[PDB]
Amino acid sequence: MVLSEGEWQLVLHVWAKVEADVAGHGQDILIRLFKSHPETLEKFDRFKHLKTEAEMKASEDLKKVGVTVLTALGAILKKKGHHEAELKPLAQSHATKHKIPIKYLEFISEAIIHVLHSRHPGNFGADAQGAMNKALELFRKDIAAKYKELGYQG
Ligand code: HEM
Repeated sequence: MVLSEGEWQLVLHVWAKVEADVAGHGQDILIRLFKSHPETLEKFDRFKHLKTEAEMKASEDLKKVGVTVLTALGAILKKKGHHEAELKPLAQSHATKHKIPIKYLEFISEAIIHVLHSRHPGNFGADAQGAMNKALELFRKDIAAKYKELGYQG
């Protein structure tokens, strides 16, 4: 697929607001994912044991990981579709080391869109959400094709 420049703009405009607080957004998103789809917490051997949301809010590890997840996503979105080189190492460790099915990437995409919608309603109207969804679908489709080359497709 291919986003228009206008769609990239809407995506990079709401992302410039996320970047004013990357650790807080990272926490919100991962907690939104784990509440919604608790099976995904099992993949994180680091803090599979956190039982409640208050425990999650207080885990410094969970917050570091969130910052690492968002910072890498943001670097991919800034490429505007030209992301081949940033995807490779990423598709390799998620497919061979962590074994993250494509479906979990769909779950975290839904968590990102939920948080942006709550935190940034003025910059995240319908067109901006549609553009973000497009940018994340593009990201999943390219990562899925890379999984397949790497022998995982999952
Ligand atoms: C927006 C999508 C995602 C991005 C850009 C992302 C990126 C990253 C990055 C950059 C790291 C650190 C280096 C590496 O291990 O590759 C990481 C580690 C990790 N990611 Fe992903 N990730 C994404 C989705 C997920 C999801 C959905 C899961 C699980 C349901 C997941 C599971 C993990 C795990 C288990 C680690 C290890 C964390 C730690 O213990 O160090 N990731 N991810």
